[PDB]
Amino acid sequence: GIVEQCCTSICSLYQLENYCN
Amino acid sequence: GIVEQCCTSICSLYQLENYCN
Amino acid sequence: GIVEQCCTSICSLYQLENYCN
Amino acid sequence: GIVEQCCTSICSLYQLENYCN
Amino acid sequence: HRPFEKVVNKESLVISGLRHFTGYRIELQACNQDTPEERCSVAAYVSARTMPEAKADDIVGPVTHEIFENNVVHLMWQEPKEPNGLIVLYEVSYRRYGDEELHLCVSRKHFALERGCRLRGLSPGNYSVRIRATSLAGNGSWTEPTYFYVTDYLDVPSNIAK
Amino acid sequence: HRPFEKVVNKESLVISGLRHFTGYRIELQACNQDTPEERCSVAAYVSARTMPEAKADDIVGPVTHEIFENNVVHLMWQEPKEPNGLIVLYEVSYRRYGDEELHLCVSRKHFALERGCRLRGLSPGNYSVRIRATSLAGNGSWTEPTYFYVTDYLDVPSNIAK
Amino acid sequence: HLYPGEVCPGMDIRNNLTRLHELENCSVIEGHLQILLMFKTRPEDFRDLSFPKLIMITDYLLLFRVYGLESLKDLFPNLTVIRGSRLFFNYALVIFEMVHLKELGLYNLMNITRGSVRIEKNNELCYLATIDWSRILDSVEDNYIVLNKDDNEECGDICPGTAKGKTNCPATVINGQFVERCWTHSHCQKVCPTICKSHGCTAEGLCCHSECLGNCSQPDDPTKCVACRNFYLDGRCVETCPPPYYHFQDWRCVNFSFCQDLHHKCKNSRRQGCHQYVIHNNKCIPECPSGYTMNSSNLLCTPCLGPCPKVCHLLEGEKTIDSVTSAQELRGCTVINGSLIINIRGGNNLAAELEANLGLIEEISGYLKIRRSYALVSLSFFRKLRLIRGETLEIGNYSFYALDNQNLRQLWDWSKHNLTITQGKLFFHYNPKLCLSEIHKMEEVSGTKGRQERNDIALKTNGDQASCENELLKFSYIRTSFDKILLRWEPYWPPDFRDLLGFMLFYKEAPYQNVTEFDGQDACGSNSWTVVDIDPPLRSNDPKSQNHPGWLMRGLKPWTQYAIFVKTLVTFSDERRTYGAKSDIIYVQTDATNPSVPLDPISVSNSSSQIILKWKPPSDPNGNITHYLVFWERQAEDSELFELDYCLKGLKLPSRTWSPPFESEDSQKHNQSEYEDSAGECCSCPKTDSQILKELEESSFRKTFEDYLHNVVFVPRPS
Amino acid sequence: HLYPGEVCPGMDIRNNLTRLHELENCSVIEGHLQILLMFKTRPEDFRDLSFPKLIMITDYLLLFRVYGLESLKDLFPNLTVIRGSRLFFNYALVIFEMVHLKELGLYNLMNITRGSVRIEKNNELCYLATIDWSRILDSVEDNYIVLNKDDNEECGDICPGTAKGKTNCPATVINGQFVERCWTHSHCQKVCPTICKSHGCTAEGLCCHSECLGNCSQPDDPTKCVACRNFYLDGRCVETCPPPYYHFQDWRCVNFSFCQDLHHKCKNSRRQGCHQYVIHNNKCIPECPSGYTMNSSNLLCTPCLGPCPKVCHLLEGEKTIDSVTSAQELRGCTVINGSLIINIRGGNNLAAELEANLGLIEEISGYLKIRRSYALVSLSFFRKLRLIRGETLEIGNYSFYALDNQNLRQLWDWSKHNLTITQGKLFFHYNPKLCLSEIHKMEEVSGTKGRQERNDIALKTNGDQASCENELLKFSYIRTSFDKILLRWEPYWPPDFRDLLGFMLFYKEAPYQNVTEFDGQDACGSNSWTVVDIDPPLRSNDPKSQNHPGWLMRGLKPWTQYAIFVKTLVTFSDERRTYGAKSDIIYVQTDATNPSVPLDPISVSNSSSQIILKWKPPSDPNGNITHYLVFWERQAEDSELFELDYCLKGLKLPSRTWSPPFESEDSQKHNQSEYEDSAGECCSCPKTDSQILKELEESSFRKTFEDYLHNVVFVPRPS
Amino acid sequence: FVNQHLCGSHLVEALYLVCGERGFFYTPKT
Amino acid sequence: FVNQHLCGSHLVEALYLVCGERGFFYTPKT
Amino acid sequence: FVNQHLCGSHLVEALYLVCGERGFFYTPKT
Amino acid sequence: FVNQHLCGSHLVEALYLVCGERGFFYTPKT
Repeated sequence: GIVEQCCTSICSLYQLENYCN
Repeated sequence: GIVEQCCTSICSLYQLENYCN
Repeated sequence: GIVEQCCTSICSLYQLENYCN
Repeated sequence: GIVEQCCTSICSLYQLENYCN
Repeated sequence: HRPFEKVVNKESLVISGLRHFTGYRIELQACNQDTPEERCSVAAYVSARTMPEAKADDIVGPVTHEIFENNVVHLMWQEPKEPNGLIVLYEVSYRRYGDEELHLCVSRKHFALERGCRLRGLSPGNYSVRIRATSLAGNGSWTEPTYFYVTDYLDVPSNIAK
Repeated sequence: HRPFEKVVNKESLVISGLRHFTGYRIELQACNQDTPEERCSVAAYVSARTMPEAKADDIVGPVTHEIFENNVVHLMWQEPKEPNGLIVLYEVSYRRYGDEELHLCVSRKHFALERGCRLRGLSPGNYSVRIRATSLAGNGSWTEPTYFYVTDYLDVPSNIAK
Repeated sequence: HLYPGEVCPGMDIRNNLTRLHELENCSVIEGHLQILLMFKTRPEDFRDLSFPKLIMITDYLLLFRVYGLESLKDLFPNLTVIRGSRLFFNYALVIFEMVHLKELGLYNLMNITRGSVRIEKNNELCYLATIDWSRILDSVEDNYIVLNKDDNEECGDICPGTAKGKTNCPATVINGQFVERCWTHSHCQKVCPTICKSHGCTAEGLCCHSECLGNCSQPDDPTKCVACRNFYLDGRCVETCPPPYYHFQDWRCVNFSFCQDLHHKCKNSRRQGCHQYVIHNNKCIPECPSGYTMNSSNLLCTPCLGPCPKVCHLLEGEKTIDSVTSAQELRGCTVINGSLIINIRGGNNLAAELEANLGLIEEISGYLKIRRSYALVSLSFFRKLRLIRGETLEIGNYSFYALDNQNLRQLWDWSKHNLTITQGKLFFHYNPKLCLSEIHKMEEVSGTKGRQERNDIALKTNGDQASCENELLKFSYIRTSFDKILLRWEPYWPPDFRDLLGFMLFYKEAPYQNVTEFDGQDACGSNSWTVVDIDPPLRSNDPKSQNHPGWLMRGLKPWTQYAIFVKTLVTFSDERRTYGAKSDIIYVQTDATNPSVPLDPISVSNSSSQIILKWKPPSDPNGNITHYLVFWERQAEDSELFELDYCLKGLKLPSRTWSPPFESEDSQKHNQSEYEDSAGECCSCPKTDSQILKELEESSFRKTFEDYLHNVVFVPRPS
Repeated sequence: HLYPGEVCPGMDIRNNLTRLHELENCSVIEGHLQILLMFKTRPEDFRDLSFPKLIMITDYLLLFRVYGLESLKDLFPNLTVIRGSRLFFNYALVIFEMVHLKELGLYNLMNITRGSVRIEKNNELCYLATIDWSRILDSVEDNYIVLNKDDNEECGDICPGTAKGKTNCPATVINGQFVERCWTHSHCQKVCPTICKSHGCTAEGLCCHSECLGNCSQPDDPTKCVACRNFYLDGRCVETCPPPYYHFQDWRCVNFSFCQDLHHKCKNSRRQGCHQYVIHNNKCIPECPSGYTMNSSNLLCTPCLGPCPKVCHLLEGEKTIDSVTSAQELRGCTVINGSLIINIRGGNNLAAELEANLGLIEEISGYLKIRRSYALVSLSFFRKLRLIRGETLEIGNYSFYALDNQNLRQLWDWSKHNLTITQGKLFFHYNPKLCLSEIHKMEEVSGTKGRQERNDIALKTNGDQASCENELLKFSYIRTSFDKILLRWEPYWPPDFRDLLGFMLFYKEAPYQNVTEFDGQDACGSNSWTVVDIDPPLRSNDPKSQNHPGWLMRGLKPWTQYAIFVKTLVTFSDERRTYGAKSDIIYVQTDATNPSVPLDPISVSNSSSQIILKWKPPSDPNGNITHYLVFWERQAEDSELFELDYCLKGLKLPSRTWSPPFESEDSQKHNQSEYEDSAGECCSCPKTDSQILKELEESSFRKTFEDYLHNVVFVPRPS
Repeated sequence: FVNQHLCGSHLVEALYLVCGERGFFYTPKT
Repeated sequence: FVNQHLCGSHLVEALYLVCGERGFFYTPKT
Repeated sequence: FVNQHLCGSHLVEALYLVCGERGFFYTPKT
Repeated sequence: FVNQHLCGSHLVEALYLVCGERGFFYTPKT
């Protein structure tokens, strides 16, 4: 979950590379 | 304290049950 | 002791017999 | 409407920060 | 012994049957309570005098006089009883050289004092008046500024107040 | 500008070199940064009159008169340099044998009009001088209504000047 | 012919607009529709490409953060009304953080069915406070429409006040006066007769067919309307659907072939439906209620053998009920293979739909939990609940981990419920309007107080407001006056009189007896709560008591229904104690006096022998006024007249002549704030604090002294 | 000699006055006596005997439940002081539960050593505004006198002395009125100066030697003393025991033979509860210190090279610590084979004594406990405490249990306070003034904080009315005026900036420039720090906000320093993520200003040309006043004066001393133009007059909606 | 009372009324 | 003893009127 | 204040003290 | 991207500037 992933823990790039172009 | 005790400071009823007659 | 016996309950007479001669 | 904002109603510090350039 | 007048679920009243030119001091109180007995508040004293009209400002009675080679006039006039504000009053004073100046006031105290006020000096000669024109409502008789030769109430170069 | 003054951390200050019992005023401000401007507030305003001195109302220069040939006394002097505020009034009751005895209720303006007071035609016999000058104190040229004996149209010296 | 164009499922688009070319010119949608998150966008491309062939939708419509647009009538000029079936977060219309707009401009709505809206954080958009939802919505309070350029006090009204067609804007009446509503600077609102609009209303203002709705072309026919009420069929709006066609989705009615080919398909490789739609109660629905199953014979929810409950087994590790959508995800079911939570929020009072969706689950495998619901007041929706099993538990092996319900006045009516607990440790804190009485009763009907333990309850909390009670006091005697009130009531003497600390007198005004308990508002002073502490009385336990508790007044107003009650100053201990003692909320009239003249003694006349007067009552009500009285009187002309003349040096005037001109105030320009604070009532009013903590500790000091004394001085000597 | 009596130790006066045959000829005291338990008595029994042979006391004396017994001056006149070697629950003398107690005597007392007296519930007593205790105690903070006939507010107390017969009457004002300091209506009190107060005044001469005390039969004679500060031997007060003699219990010396047989009487075949006295420190004391024991017959203690711990197996498997009595019962114990409990009371500190008593102790075999210690502040007196080992726990495996401590705010500096709470839990509720970070340090030094669990520690408490914090605020710019002031400071963004809701500011006047470093006691407000909040700024710039926070204070007195500081206002946390943050305070002047008006002028003269002008300062003197500008002229000549005061007109009508117009004319514009602006000035308006509860809910609700949106849309795919 | 007091006729009324018919010591300014 | 609760003066009067005037005897404990 | 209205050239001096060195104007009601 | 914790509009804008064009999606196809 984004806010669980990001608004509590830090969301690095590799934590986010799934859904970019 | 029939008058002065109540008009020198705070008063109370237990004061006043005895100034009864 | 004392209050544990009688400041808790309506204790018995025997707890005052305990404080007898 | 700083005047209508604050002389006819309530205002704020930011509310007049904008009328400031 | 005093007026007793009552109002019923209102906030205004118009009392009537009133003398006029009367500033009435009003004691004012009220009672929610009537069955055991009334419990009425203090008297907020308040007053007002009635709206005046052209009712008695003008003079009640006839303005009259006398004529005398005694050099005197016993002047008279009737003053209204319900007076309208400032009573009209006509001051008079003449002058001749050598101890022959004259006078007549209209004022409530002077009327009460000198029975009006009494002229002294009526005889032929040069007799004139200063007239500060005064009438709060106008009248049928003023001092009527001219030069008033001592003949009688005659043509405007003579005594005139009517 | 206006006469100036400053203070050296007092709570009190005075003035002198000033006309006796004469009307001035106050403007006490509060300067806090005097150098770019006298940074002193609006003031706490108040007036003043203190310590009258009847000596000035009394004739600093005595007052003789003119013996007019019409049997009249015209009152002549030169008013003070400090007349003790303002010269107010005299008691000039005059009336007899008719109505021309020349009463004068005299201000600055009236004395300027007349340069004094011009009495009636003289009267050999007793004569009261109840004439008095009036500053705000009230002493003037007063002795009493002491009935001076006119001596064949003369000798009415109101010269005590108390 | 009312919904001619074909229907296309729900979908969203979040990129280039070519995904809007997917349509072969639809009319109405099934399923959710949203379009949001497009930056590289600009209002000119939206001038064209409006889709007016649309008619209606049912599910929620959401728009969010698409950069570049001015208004809506160049998008959806024909989009009738939104139903509510699956709201998003208890809301239907969500136009949120939409930038660049200037006015809404949407005229097709006239009566939205259910749900609510939020149109918020719009730093460009105006023309919403000139739009009336009162005549279109029923849940007109749950809607948060805020933080817009209408809210930030910038925009103006240029809505047509002269009929460009044949109407000025309607003087629609909300917010007090008539609000000269509009959607745009051009369009004006539509008003309709009250009952008639509920089944549509003409362009003129006439009623229409009962199954017509909203806009109607021909008044009083079922086929030339624009909207329907319940269903339709093949051209007309209806109330039913006889066979072979059967109800479907609360807006239409279909064929056996329709439902048939529905169940022949699924999300994936299953040509028999995973949510296979089937017939029952003449409705073509996806799955049966409890007590029914099916063999694939003719598409009817067949009655079954024994029960047939609904194990709505959740793939999650936990479930939240914070929205109605959660309820819909658990509507109709009756059983859990997991746990459950309530997390209601906001001043909404959602228990209605909850009891509509739920109030039918009565089996739980795991654990319950309730939190942080400022508007929640009861669990009355749980009118079926039987069991909270132990298959999983919260921290420390807990099951009913209740907490933080800042307005929960009470739980169910503990008179008709039968229920089970099997495992489970409890947990209760910050329940400031939950009564310890019903809590203990919940322990009694728990079926568990062997496993109940210490530290679970915070008796220092959980009922600190809105006094609950188990004991009572009474005014054994009362005697009063117009300004004073002497009260004498029965005593309380707990297991230790020493624990007593005094009494409170709650007292305050009230115009009628409609007033009620007031304990659980803000516990500070300014609550209309004038209160006072008084010391408790001498005991004289050895004789029979002849000195009851009492108190007497410092101030009152006459003829006042002063509501009054009390409460005891009590010492706390770690004991399942009584609440203490109170008395009921008695309402008491006060005796009589008028010492107050009424204000405004007018002074004027209206004729020569007539007068004119004004009275205005004191703020002292002084009984019910019954009549006034006056003692007027005359003044002869004083020596004020007989001390002057006016033939004199100059002239003066004691003013015999009329001069009450009825002046007024030009200096007293009291502007909109009609209030001042030259002085006041009690500035930083005296209201006690931890300054009384000292006295509490002093009484405890007294207790401890007597305790140590009475302990070591006496001693048993049997042995 | 001065001290001739026979050794007469403690005894209970109870249920029969015949026990004064134990006072057949006595004059000495040891331990205590107990005057109580006489219900069938009256003045005959207390005039049947009166035994004035006494000398003094050491520990205390007692009074309880005996009728009559008018006073003591007849009973025990020769009675000097109490040593306070023991106490009765933090008091050294009792006055309690007496009926028909007219007065007391005790006109022979000069220095009460330790503790205090206790007066209570003797409702027939007065003449106690003539009796100081600081002049009879070397320390007065804990004394406590209450509930007598004086608490009815009568007894004007005509005491003699300088009045009613000169009798060497030292009156001594202490508060604002001298008083004939005495004890009765027919006695007096003895005042000393510090020249000889240490060891006592005497009107016999003027002082005694400085090893006497209290009184002395001869002035300036070191053997004719009456009291001894330090010691005693052979007819004279001294200050040391010469070393063939040895010291026993603060009141004497004896020879080695005396101490050894005063033991060895009990060193025989009968246990009479006696004790193991041994010579040590030149002192015949009860037992051996640590690293000192005695298993021999050399009659002196001797150091075991190993540790000789002062193990003391508790009774009851526990003990409460409630008083200095319970404390002294363990001084000279270090290890506790038991479990202690600390339940202290009263507005009195005791860390001084406990650091003398408990300030050696190192090892509790079981657990600590803390309970409603009101006036306590610290574990400071626990300065050797290391090991609360895991062998005993309260209900729920607790190794530590603290609660209701309304003033605890810091334990230690953690320099090298190396402890181990080896096993077991914690418990913390209603522990407000103690920070959380300190508790976290306690869990750190503890070991496995993993032993902790949910709700083992509170988070809604413990730092409420003030607190330390982790991060600090700072400033960027300030600007000021004479009537207005600006502050603009740094912006703060928590990791979830939504969690923040604004800044909380505080300020005040402060001519005294060392004001509190306090957060704020906003308990129903109730603290005159005029506080107002502020909406937070935007997230406009993503790296760093170009808009700094700000709120403008205004309406302040000119040339007035002002303390100003602020602090966060944050959503109630869920884990130990942040303590908010704060700013320090700044004494800030207010700029100079032109318009202040001086008050109360004067205008009268001593002479005509003279005028005395005098005045006062303003209400706003505006700092350093340079000087007082002045103007005046002959502004006295209007046109209102040459045309007045004719003959029959008024004589002195324009006699205008203090002329009308220049004076400050009356006014009625209370607040119209620029003060109706400031019309939210108010009274009984709280300092927290805002239902932030609703606002907290609104913020949480918005967060819920946005989180729902984003966490739905974010990843509907694995890529 | 709190800062105000039991003077005037409030005093005498409440003084009679605290007992009613027992009687009281009449205390105008005792 | 008494059905009421025995705290304080309660307890003192109780022990009084239960004593029979012989009391509780402290044997020398040390 | 902001609790209630705010008028006069208090506004003017406020804007002067606040804005300062980034330029300020006003709708002159003065 | 910031190595601070991302939330709200900051998160939205940062995420767009991260992925940008033809990267990020709602997928009802799943």
